[PDB]
Amino acid sequence: AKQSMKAREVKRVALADKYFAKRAELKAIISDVNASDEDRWNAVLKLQTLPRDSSPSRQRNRCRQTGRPHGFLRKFGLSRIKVREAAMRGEIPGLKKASW
Amino acid sequence: ARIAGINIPDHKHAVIALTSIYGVGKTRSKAILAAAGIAEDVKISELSEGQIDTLRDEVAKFVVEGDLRREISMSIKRLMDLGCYRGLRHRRGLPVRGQRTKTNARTRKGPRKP
Amino acid sequence: NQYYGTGRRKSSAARVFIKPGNGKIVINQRSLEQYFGRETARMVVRQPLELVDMVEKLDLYITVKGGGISGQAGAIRHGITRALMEYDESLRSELRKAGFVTRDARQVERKKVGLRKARRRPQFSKR
Amino acid sequence: MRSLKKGPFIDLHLLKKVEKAVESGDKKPLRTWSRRSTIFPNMIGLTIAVHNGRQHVPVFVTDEMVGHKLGEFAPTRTYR
Amino acid sequence: PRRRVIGQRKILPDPKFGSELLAKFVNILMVDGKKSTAESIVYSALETLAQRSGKSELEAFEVALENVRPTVEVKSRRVGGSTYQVPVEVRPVRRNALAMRWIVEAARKRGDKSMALRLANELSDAAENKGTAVKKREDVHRMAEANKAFA
Amino acid sequence: RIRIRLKAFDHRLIDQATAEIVETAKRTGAQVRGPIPLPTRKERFTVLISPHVNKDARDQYEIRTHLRLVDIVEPTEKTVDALMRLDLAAGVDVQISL
RNA sequence: CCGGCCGGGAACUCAAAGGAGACUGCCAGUGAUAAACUGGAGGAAGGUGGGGAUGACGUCAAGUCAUCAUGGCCCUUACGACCAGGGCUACACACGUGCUACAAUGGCGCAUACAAAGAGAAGCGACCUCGCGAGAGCAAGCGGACCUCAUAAAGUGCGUCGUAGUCCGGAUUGGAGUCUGCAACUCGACUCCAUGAAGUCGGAAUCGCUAGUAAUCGUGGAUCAGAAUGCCACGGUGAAUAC
Ligand SMILES: [Mg+2]
Ligand SMILES: [Mg+2]
Ligand SMILES: [Mg+2]
Ligand SMILES: [Mg+2]
Ligand SMILES: [Mg+2]
Ligand SMILES: [Mg+2]
Ligand SMILES: [Mg+2]
Ligand SMILES: [Mg+2]
Repeated sequence: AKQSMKAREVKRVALADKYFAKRAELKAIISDVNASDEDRWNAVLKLQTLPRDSSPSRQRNRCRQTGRPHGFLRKFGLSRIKVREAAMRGEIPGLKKASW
Repeated sequence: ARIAGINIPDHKHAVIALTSIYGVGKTRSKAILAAAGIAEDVKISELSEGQIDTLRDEVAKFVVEGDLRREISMSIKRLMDLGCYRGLRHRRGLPVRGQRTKTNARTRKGPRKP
Repeated sequence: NQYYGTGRRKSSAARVFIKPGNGKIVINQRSLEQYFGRETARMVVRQPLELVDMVEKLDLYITVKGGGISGQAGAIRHGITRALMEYDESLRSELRKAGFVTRDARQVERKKVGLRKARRRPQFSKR
Repeated sequence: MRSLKKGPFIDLHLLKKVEKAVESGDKKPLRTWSRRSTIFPNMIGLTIAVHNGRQHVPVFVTDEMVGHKLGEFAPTRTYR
Repeated sequence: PRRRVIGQRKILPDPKFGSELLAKFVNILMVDGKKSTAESIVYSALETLAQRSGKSELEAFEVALENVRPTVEVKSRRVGGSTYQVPVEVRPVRRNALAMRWIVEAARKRGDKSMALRLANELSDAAENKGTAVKKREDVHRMAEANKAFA
Repeated sequence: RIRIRLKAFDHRLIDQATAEIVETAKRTGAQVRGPIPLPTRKERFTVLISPHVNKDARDQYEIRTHLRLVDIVEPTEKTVDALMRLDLAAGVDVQISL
């Protein structure tokens, strides 16, 4: 889906494991009741210097086969339509038609 | 009896009689009675003047009818003449908490006029 | 020594043991009067016993799990009739003549996609 | 930053920019695209210009406007 | 319906008197499907009905019902530019379950305080042959005579 | 003293693995507890049927996860040696806790 | 230390594998002696027992070129690509689907019974302490019939409110806050104090429902850093009526 947008997702993935797996102290460690001098004020100020790509806030979590932004399913990683196209054919193991 | 502005309602439970004061609701009315040593079930009519006397001064610790309306009007006037967003919304008589005005907001706009 | 019945009315399964003796009923380590309280829940337990008029003859030990008030109370009425089914044999025809033997299989049904609650459709306006 | 536990917020680019201004006082209006930043009492007497989407409008600072975020004083959508 | 004829369900008797007629009364009076409070009103008004006037509690009910059962009711059929309401006799099974609906509905318009006080007052009124339930019964009877030329 | 719990997407396949494991335990000579069926987990999904509107028409799926447990009690030195990679089945999870 | 708490038992509820069962099978009557129909016994179940999945040839050249692919047509220093801010939330009005109510078969306060299904690893988060509260701190347990979400609510027992725009109603607004999140003004959710609007059963008209159904009360899940009165699913109480 509009290959331009697909390239954004992996650019934001690359900058997500690059920083916010290690540069998380500023938003987690230096946030609580400790030395209350400007070092906390440095932590708040320094967190913006990192690029806009934060870990959770800028991941649309789109489908893996078409890159459809909506209708995502976290378990299968496909949209609501590819799941029925990676179908009842038998691609997905143990997933049959439900009737209770 | 007679409290800061006026306490008309006798024949009502004291905890719910002071709620007729512009600034005393239910959690404060409960607090004031306990602070003054008066229970809640006791009716205001049964209260001898040895009790209401302490009630006319307890309310002086909370801003009430005599000044509360002046502050709120002053509070609104500060935003209205400031020129900020919430002043503009007050100026036009529209919702100020940022909600739908497309269909609802009859309470703020007014009665349905074509 | 003991005789048994299950009862399974509306998602509440019981288990009843019937002991010859006087008339006393203990359910889930509580007395009959205090566990239910509802007049339609402490007579429906009694209904099988009063019909056969034993009432004061049997000592009952009871544990009930799951369900609600009338579901459990109905379940017990089933188990008691099943308990009475065991240690007497000629009583079936009269007991079945007043119910108490049919399981009463009526459960809550699905919600169904497209339906608002379980069978109620949303309001349909043509235009 | 919408909590006392975290502290009042201003952007780094705005924070360093205003510091240079007060070093020389009032000057030409400051053009900024920041609307999410609170207003600090160190820039009272300036005429900073916020960007509402199409143009930069100058907002005059005053002691009263010291707790409101910058974007409050730039109507983003026009009406009648 | 139109194809399948069918019988009626079985009603469990009330826990205090064992009469199915009052077992339906707690069903008609019940709203939101909570028999607990529905039966709480019925016996409360039934008790104060016995002490006020008449004897027993299951007997003062049946005397009251005699003065609200309609013998004949009008069913309307569409013919031409208007409709004619043709009277027809009412079977007994409908008759009982119809009078009770009138009693409850008329006892929801009373000016008394709680439903316990309203229901007993109307029931006592029925045995004395007055009230708003018997007001409807006479009207249904009166309409029959007016349209008995259309029988 | 070691618990073997088996998870699979079909009951017939999970029975093939649990049947040999008691046979191997019987081959150790004695002392098997016998497989016990734990409650089954069922995830139900509801995806839309169309690329577009007609939201009211959907498809409902379900994946089951059948469970077993054998609870080996006596750990012979030949039990541990022989109970590795002898499941003879593909697509069945194995988990052994000491 | 009356807590399944401990030895202990495989009976019981339950878990999940495999079987038995219901077929107009049996009896009477009606029927063209037939198909079948009306009843009777036994049975947990009686006439396709309840529900679900399953949707014939085709109609509307119905919807989707914006899930995806593809015939043509077109832009190709652009109609492609990157970024900051804003809009998708605008409001004299109109329509549709819903939540809350307009109260006494109710409001509030205290105390207390009974569920089912389902979720969890940059996740669910006990315990204890703190804070009036949202929540904060240290922080066990569990990739799970054990650990967490998680105290179910309508109900029941006691007390008060006595028909008032009311101890009903909760919008709107001023102030004070908490949590995610680079960031909460445009435009988040939630908490504390105060204020208390319309509403006292709704014109023509019109919708759903035949049994564990309507009505009524709560819990869960998907999406999801945060953000549903919607969607999907579960159970508790439980009708009236079909001439
Ligand atoms: Mg996101
Ligand atoms: Mg339900
Ligand atoms: Mg689970
Ligand atoms: Mg078929
Ligand atoms: Mg942008
Ligand atoms: Mg929109
Ligand atoms: Mg009014
Ligand atoms: Mg969420």
